[PDB]
Amino acid sequence: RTTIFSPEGRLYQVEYAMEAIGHAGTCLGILANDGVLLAAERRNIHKLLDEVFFSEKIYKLNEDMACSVAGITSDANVLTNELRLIAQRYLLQYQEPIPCEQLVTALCDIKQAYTQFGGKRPFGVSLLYIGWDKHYGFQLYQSDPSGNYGGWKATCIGNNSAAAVSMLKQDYKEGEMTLKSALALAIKVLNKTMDVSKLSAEKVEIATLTRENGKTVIRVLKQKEVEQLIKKHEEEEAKAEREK
Amino acid sequence: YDRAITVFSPDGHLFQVEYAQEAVKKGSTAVGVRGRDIVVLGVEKKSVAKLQDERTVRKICALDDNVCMAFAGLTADARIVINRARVECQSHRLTVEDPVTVEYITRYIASLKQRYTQSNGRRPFGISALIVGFDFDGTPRLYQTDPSGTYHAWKANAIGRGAKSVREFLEKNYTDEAIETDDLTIKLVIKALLEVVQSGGKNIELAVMRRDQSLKILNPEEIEKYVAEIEKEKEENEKKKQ
Amino acid sequence: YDRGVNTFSPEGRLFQVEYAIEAIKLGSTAIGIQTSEGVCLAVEKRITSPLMEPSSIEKIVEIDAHIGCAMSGLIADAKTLIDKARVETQNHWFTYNETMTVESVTQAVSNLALQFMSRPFGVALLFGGVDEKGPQLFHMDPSGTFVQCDARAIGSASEGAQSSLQEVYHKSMTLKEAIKSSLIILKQVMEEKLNATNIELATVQPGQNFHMFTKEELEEVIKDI
Amino acid sequence: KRAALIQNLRDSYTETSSFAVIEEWAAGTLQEIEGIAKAAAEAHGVIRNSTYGRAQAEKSPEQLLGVLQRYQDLCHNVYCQAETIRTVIAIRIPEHKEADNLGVAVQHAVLKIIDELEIKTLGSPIGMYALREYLSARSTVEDKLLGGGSQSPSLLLELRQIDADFMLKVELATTHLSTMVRAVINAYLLNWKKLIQPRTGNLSYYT
Amino acid sequence: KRAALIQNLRDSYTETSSFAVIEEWAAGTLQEIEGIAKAAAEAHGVIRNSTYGRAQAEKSPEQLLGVLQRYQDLCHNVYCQAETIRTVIAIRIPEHKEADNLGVAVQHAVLKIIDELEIKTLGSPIGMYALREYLSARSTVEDKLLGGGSQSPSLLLELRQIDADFMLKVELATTHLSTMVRAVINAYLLNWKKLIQPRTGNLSYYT
Amino acid sequence: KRAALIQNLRDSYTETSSFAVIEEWAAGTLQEIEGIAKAAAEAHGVIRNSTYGRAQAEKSPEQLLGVLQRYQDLCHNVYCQAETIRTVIAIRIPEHKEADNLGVAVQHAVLKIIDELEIKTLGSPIGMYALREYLSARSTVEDKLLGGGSQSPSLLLELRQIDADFMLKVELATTHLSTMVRAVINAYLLNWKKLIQPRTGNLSYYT
Amino acid sequence: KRAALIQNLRDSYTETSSFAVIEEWAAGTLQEIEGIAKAAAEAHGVIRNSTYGRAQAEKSPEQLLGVLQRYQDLCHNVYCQAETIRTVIAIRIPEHKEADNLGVAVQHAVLKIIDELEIKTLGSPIGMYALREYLSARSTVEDKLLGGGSQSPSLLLELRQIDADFMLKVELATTHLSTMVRAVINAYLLNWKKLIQPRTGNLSYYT
Amino acid sequence: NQYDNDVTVWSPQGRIHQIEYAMEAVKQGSATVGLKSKTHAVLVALKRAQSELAAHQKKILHVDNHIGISIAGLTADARLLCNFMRQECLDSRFVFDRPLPVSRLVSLIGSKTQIPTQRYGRRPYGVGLLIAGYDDMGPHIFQTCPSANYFDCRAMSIGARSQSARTYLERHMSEFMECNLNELVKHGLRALRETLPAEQDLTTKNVSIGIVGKDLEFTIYDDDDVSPFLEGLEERPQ
Amino acid sequence: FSLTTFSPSGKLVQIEYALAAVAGGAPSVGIKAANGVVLATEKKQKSILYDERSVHKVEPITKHIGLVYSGMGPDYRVLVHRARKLAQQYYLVYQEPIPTAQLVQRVASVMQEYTQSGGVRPFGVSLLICGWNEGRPYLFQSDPSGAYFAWKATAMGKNYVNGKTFLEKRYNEDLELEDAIHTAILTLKESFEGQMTEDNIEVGICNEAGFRRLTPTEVKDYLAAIA
Repeated sequence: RTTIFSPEGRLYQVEYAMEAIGHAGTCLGILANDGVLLAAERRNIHKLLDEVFFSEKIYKLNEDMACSVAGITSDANVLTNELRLIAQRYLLQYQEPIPCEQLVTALCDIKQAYTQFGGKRPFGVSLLYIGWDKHYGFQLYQSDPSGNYGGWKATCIGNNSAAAVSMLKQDYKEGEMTLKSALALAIKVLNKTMDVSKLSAEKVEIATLTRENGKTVIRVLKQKEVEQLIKKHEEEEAKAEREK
Repeated sequence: YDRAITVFSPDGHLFQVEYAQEAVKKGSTAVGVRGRDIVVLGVEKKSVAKLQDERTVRKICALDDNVCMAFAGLTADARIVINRARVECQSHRLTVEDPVTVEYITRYIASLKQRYTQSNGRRPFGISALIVGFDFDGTPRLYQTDPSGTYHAWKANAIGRGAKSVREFLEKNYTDEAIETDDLTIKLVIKALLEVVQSGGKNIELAVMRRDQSLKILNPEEIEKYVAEIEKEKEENEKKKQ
Repeated sequence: YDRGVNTFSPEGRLFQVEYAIEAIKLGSTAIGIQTSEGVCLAVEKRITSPLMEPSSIEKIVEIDAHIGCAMSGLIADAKTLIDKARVETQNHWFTYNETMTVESVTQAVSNLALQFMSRPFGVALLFGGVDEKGPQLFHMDPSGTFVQCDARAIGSASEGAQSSLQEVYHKSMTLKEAIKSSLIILKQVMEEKLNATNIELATVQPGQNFHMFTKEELEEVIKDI
Repeated sequence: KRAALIQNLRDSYTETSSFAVIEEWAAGTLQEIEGIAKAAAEAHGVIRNSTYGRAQAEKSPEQLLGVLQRYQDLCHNVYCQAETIRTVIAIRIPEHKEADNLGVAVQHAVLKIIDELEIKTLGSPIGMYALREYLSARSTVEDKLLGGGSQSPSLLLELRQIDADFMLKVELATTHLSTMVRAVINAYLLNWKKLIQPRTGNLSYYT
Repeated sequence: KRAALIQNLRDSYTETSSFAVIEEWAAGTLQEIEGIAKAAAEAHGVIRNSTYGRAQAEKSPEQLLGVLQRYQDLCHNVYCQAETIRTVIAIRIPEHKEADNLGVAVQHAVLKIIDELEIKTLGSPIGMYALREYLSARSTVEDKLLGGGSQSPSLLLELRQIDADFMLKVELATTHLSTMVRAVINAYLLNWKKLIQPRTGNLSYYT
Repeated sequence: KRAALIQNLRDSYTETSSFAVIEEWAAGTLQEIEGIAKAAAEAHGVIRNSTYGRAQAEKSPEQLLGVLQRYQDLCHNVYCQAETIRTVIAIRIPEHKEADNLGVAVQHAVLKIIDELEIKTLGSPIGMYALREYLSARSTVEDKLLGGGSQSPSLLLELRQIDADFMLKVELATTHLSTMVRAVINAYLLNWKKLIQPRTGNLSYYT
Repeated sequence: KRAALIQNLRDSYTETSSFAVIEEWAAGTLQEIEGIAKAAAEAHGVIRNSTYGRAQAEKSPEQLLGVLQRYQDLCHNVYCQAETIRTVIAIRIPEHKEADNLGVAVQHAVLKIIDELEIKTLGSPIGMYALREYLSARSTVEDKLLGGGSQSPSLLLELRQIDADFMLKVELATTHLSTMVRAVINAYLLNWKKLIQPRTGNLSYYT
Repeated sequence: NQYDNDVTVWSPQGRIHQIEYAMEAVKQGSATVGLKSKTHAVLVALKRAQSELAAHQKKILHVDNHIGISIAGLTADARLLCNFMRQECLDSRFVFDRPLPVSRLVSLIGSKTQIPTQRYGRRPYGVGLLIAGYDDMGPHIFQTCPSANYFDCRAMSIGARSQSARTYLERHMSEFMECNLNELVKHGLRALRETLPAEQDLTTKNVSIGIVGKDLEFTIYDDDDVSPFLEGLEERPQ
Repeated sequence: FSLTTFSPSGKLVQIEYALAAVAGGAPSVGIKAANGVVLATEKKQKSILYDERSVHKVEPITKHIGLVYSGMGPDYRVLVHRARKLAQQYYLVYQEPIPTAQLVQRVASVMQEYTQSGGVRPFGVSLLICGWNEGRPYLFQSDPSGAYFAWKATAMGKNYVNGKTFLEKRYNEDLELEDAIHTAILTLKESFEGQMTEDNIEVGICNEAGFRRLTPTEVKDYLAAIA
């Protein structure tokens, strides 16, 4: 149980909830100067699945924020409603959008209380948050099931996160990262990590966050808009095989 | 009578209270030194990861204008304790217009931690806190709080991985001589943090408070100067004079 | 039978309540002595580092201007019960406009031990004060059992200290002599050099309030040892 | 590659190889068992209906050696046939884990039943090397009777009973081995689905 | 220093050393195991078509000794190869603790399966030193047939069946040993990640 | 006084003694074991390519005696070295209690390894008292082979196989002993500071 | 009456009767244990650096019988001293109950160490009755060497090996015994208070 | 054996062992005696000290001007039940302006203590009481038990070594009715003395007496007010 | 055993065992044509005494939403009531009929309420929720975990794998509501251990006109391999 320490000062339910995320789909984020994006993989791959929704794993929380999740999905549907309530409570209280760190603190204060108060299970969900505010600009955060958030410039959660992290360490070009550069890196990291090869456009989900005339924008790239990103990858690594 | 419940043992112990201190013996080292008009604490850094914004890894956290705080242990319990102390720092100016003193809020935090060792269905806060600050009469203060709800006052202390080795350092070194000026009160903390550090200087973060100033976190342009001065004063004395 | 306070042994015993008693011997030792001139309290502090300010180790405290307490055991239990005693002594003043007796403070503080909070209090207390009935010394136990005592020792070396008090005590003593006897007993149950920071000492006389001794007054009795 | 090695193993010993043994057991092995049993009875009757003299120590009847060698062959064939099933099951015991071991218990149960069939029955009442036992125990008395010769009459009957009790032992060990084989057949044919794929992941409540 | 010693030992016995053994076992050790069974079966079928007289006690047959020496060499090499893996796994068992002992359970489980290989099959049915037991059993009969010899037929047949039974023992032990090598391979290849780093430093929820 | 005896005990044998044992184990003992394995494998290769007759029953090989004597001296020294560590740990097992026994478990667990290093690993395959066994087993054969000597040839080859199997036994025992010594080194270097002070008072929440 | 019997039995065996044993063990018994190992090493070095013939089989050494007799006299006194502590603890086991048995556990824990010492480690590697075990073996070898005088050389070497392995055995047993005595000293001195008065009933929470 | 760790569990023989074990906690307290004439009711106790240099534990308690108790068992249960009785008597004087009968108090005590015997999460009251009172029906002596049962008694002793006092009282019941107060107190003291060893005897320090009657509120005599009642006891040999 | 407990692998075991109770219930088919959605299931009785016109595995929630299940009927009757209440709450606030996706969300919330406390077991049912909103058909699949999936066709219960491969090989778009019923009955005929009668199954369809449970006459019509 979660209200019990180990002799070595450990909390093993909090570690098992964190081990319950590698079973979930891979989701990464990439920060840039022009914007910030997310990239999830759709393990819901089947000939009879419909895909009615706008997006299955990218959830919009505010006019200036979205999130992606990995882990237990019921827990995600709980936390995504709580996030949307926190944002609107801040708006009602101040009539200004909530910054992209107060929301993460507010959700992590909920996640911390489940590791501490008797008969309830820690949320087996990690999250990534992308958003804009008038204090620090474009941001990217990463929550854990223990109630620990951290700011990042590029991170990955879920299956094969430790490999995408090593790739981003070896290909991120801080200070010179546009949004086309970030998507070109995403299509690479998400192809050198997926078990199913060739990276079908049906098997991914991408969202970009940008600004236009003092308004925030959160779009979702369509199928044909991602086919181009894929086609401009095998060409790129076919040229890195020409020089034999 | 054994582990897994806060009941008792035949010896008269509560092992779930010791196993929480064992979590405070697992975080990063955090020291604190009390002077006359300067008070300095420093905390080891958390091994940055080449793609992380360190604006959010704040180990040192102010509670009011006169009081400050540094913690070791679980990172998330710290945030709740610090917010619940920040609230009381203002509720205390509501209940009586006077500001708060260091012992008041240390006592409050210790009572909050004590409250979580009383019931099952509640887990103790797995942190300690070095709570340094000022007062009216300008009396510098330093306290240390453990998960069990115990608080003392110290001239200098340490918490985390390596506190058992920094306590010997400050035993051998802390006198009235090393608190002559502010620059000697800071060099002591630098040398103490060196005893567990990466032999660097970029893995250090120090803050200070004066009777006049508010909290002032240092930049590496001064940490490097202090560390170079300390490396020079040790190349001359320990080596070139013995 | 050992774990849980709602479980009787076949012989009708509550082992958790006894293990709460055993938590007192893990605390340093304290001594209280009656005298018709007043009461004394004398304790060891057990400083673990020269860096800690020993004045932040509250092992003797004021409950009121006519009652002082000395404790041994868990710090948290002591904080709780000392706050209880302080609050009760002033509710009594508010209602009746008089000073609560030491017997009634002890009676009211022992009633919390009669509440299974889910755990017995791991702390014993000595209450020294002056009442209409003169100087009085009482002793409270985790079982909520309280009794008047002429001299009592609690804590780690309570057995040897009690086995000495039974010889050096008589019902004719003075306060300066009992203070000397207490520190002589305290000298013999310490592997540390007795000094004016390793101990506290307090007294409560009839015509004088609670008074914790100072370094000067302490050294001026350590010298005659 | 590592998975290549695991694949080379799991392709050499497949479910078809383990079922080919069960078919042969249910068809021919049991009838061979019963044939050896009736042969052992046919022989035991002869010794029960006979008088022995000093001449019978000068020669061993090949009628008994034939049944003992048939039981020898049967034991060898069944041992190899069962080690094939063991090898099929044991190259599929998956990653060690605290939990999700509802099919691992099935594998251990069937492996325990097969281990029983091997050790508790084949000797690897009487087991595989009964022929060595018979020839040693008889070669003792054949020397004690010839030299010179021993006048002990009970020894001459003890020779006869050495000849008889081994046929009886065969008749009982075959009867027991039939039961063991019939039990392994049911165990396999009921539990074979979780001997191959013991673990089955349900990731429906993950995203 | 002490960490110097632990590093000098853990750099002398690596996962590479324990995987070289595994791939050698998957490639060639098994092939030699089946070859020894081929030879043993052929020899058993040869001696089974024979009629032992007194001349076969005057001289030992060479084929049997060759097969048994081959089996002995195999068991020796496999013992040493298994002890290499034991050393690798055993110099990495971590600090003793009351919790986080899952990878330690994996380590002990694989060490139990190494014991099952070098305690029950190598004899460190039959194992390494069968070539001594065979010659002992042969000499005890040969001295009894040769000199004032003996005149028992069961004694000659016991000689013949000793020669047959030892080859059968070799044949069965080879099967039983293949079945265990093939299982050690699977266990290693499925659990090597936890046999080397059984505890993962996970202090993300600490400062 | 009674606490003076405790200190006179713990002053005689300290942690530095055990570390001194561990260092020489890691340095010279694990190089001297491989030397004996080498000298035994060479002798096995010698006798394996030999052909024995009556001349070899009239004399023992002077090489095997030296190899076995080396192994015996090594076993003796390792036994005494292990019992020094056993003493260092056993004179520090603290007051018996039903709680705070997490380091007492470390003590009792390293003692398991130290006793495993002796029980079936020094004989205090083969162990310390091996040379007497060799000489007895060989004398039992030379007596029959010399005399009107015995005429069995399988006995004449059993002589050779005796002289070979003991070198093989030494070769295996050396490997197993090296494994166990490395295991003890790792266990000690990981667990020593709770082997010395298994209990620490925590009276910080008491006055 | 009955309490008279209990007290007349307990005053005869007091805590002083055990502390005196502990004192003598810490003082002189360990030095005697060291001196026996010294002399056994001397005699072992003597036997190694010598060659044997027929003349050794005609009389035994005066050097080894002394060492063995001294070890015997040691073990007798150690047994008779351990039984005093055993009695002191055993006549103070309190009346049986289902609770309040934390000192009874200490009693039964130290009696287990005393049981590991006296009944087993003294043999009441080798024990007190080792001199007869030496003489019987050496007589078995002597009667074969003297007779027809056996011309086997391995027998004459086995004589020399019997004369050395027993000195080795005493040398090892003395080390092990010193370890166990040093363990028992600590076990008594850290627990003698609950070994005497295991139950205390100053029950203050009853009126 | 294994139907013992809870009070809500029956055994196959139809018994609750936690209640039987709570009854064993009365045998751990010092001995008390209770007895009544037709005019007065008496409780005599034997007090016990923890350390020799301390005061003796108080054994008899005032509940109202016509009821009083003597306790054997756990102190805390006694302190809770006494505070229950006191408020139940004040509640009766407030409403009716009459003293509460003793039968109607012990019935309430039983109704109160019956709950921990049946619901889990609460401990049975490990205290026995002897209750002496006087109402419109004369004097009364009531025993109360950890089993939530209670008895009306001519006399009774409870606590350690109380069978001796009970055996004494059982053969002098025929005298207590027409006894005056001095003789009744002396019978109580002798029954109490029968619980001691032959070494010890009664003393001012270790004897408390409680008396209630028609023209006498419940008074307690502790240290020097007892010496009138001790004067008269024959110095028993053994 | 416990539900507020993770395994070291990171799995919730009682949820996995509640899905095993769904995997052993009667089969249920679901197909989403272009102009409708079909729901079909096996309603077979243990005797001729059971009156089949008294209980229904196909139930309406509104005029335009309907249900089937696989598993436990007692658990089904709770979620039917809850869904019928939630639809009416939505109507009471907005005066618009609830969309088919919001009901699935709010019902998976109810299924998730029973996964987080101790002293409660999850539901032993999965649902298939058909609808017709905004000129488009919908079909979802709610699970005991609190998770839902939008399908074009699927099958739950006994033999839910072969019954799904049959749909993968025998289903496409450019269908209509009558070509899909034949396919659903053919997908149920795989597991039917006996003659399929009008009373052994139960069918419900949704379209522009709304949800309707077909009658035994309409079932017997298409049971002849007709349409």
